[PDB]
Amino acid sequence: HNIPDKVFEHLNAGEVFTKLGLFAEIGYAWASIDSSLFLWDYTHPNPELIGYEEATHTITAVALVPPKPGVFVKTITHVLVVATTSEIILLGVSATPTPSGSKSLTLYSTRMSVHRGGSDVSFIVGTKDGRIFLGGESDTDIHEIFYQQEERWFSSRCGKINHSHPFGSRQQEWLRGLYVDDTRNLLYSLSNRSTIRTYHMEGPEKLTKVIEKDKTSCLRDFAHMADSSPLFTDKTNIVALSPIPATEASKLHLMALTDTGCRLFLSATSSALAPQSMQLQFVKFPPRESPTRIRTLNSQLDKTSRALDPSALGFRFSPGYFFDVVRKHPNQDMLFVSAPDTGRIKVTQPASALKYF
Amino acid sequence: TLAATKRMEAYNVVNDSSDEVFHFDLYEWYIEKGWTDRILSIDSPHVITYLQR
Amino acid sequence: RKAKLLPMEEALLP
Amino acid sequence: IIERLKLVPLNQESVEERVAAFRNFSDEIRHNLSEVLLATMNILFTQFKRDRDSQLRSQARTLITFAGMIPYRTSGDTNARLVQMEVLMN
Repeated sequence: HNIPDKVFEHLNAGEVFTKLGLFAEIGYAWASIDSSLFLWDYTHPNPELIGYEEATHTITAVALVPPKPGVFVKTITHVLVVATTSEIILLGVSATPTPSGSKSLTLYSTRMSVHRGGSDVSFIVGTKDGRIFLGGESDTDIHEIFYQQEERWFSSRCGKINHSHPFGSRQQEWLRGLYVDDTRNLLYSLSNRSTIRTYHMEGPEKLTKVIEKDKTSCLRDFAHMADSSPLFTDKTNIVALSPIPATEASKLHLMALTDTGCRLFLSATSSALAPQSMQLQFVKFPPRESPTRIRTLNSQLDKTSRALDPSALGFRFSPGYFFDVVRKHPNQDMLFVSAPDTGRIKVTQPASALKYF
Repeated sequence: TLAATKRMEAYNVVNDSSDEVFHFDLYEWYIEKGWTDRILSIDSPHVITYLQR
Repeated sequence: RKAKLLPMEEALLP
Repeated sequence: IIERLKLVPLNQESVEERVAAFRNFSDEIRHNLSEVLLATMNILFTQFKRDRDSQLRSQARTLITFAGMIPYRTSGDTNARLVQMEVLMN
């Protein structure tokens, strides 16, 4: 589905900042140009632009999140969070299915806005129950937005708190992404230094850091494995995470993607519930075959392949669908996509012969 | 618009002309440009002879 | 076209 | 909604089977076929003014050929209007 021409015009009308994004669960895409926002249904052939230009300052992040229960009328399916350099703005959204292809979409103002504060917002994630978490490229702190139905004299309808609190003595480090796992009430952050932090939503408004695992720990774990490799060193970056839900696995909590194309599967255990320890257990090394125009003529562990070097972006979806954006050239991306060999996995016997085919 | 006026002024000279050898060469050229819906809208009777032949 | 923002009154109950 | 019912074909492949189904559908349905085709056309018609263009164009064609092969109420005025609305699309 080609990007509609009316936003290509707006994109080139940009002065300082533009950004694109996806709302795949309702079939909408979006583009921000400075202090303006535009949504459209990409399944539609001649889409109408749903614009929101009330924003005064440059938009830095937008996300589509479930609403908090008992706050809005039932016809509101989602909440649209719009972060600018000045404010975090909440909008009501109804994506009801009128009537043929995608969900007809309407925006509602809420009179809910918080000062952005000193910390940039580039990453917005939401939970099943409508909790909204924020993070960005100023630091590693995680913020949460509360919002309420009532006007109270002592509180406000809309608030923002910092769940991290650092003291003095700081070091430069910021976030690369935020990741929710509702089945375990966990939140994961990934930093630019490839540090993985795990937070537990112990209570309905509480968030608690329970694990911090830096690259060094991952590398020590990796060293104690029978097979070390040049594809994972202290020079290597972790570019993406993908949580694994509790319904898919008990032990393996998280997958981490290196820029050399290695998938690291990390377990996490309680000492007894939130986890307190995280460990690199299993590595899936890259495939060897590179893409070709002409077909080519087709048992030891291959731990040196560079077919996925460099991996810029990475996504994992249950039950193991893997997408890797390989940026071999500065101009065109190649897409590596794999799935579990379900057939061979269920045929394999006995249990000890099972490999990640 | 005056842009739209100069358009109608132009296509009236074309559609009203009595030179049908010009019309045939014009209909032959409309197809080569993929202007299908243009041929259909023409109400001249020289188009019927071209398409029938 | 600027999207029509329906009011808060409809949005949040009760 | 109309897409689910699989009453009016929208892809050329379904024309053969949809046309056969019309033969044994209750006349209380065949009566309203005229208004259904026009509403569906006017639906595609509106969505066009708002690749996707090819898809609507293809579906527009489908409705016409279906209506062409179906003898029904006010097939004269309806088949003509359907063709005009498809021409404006192009």
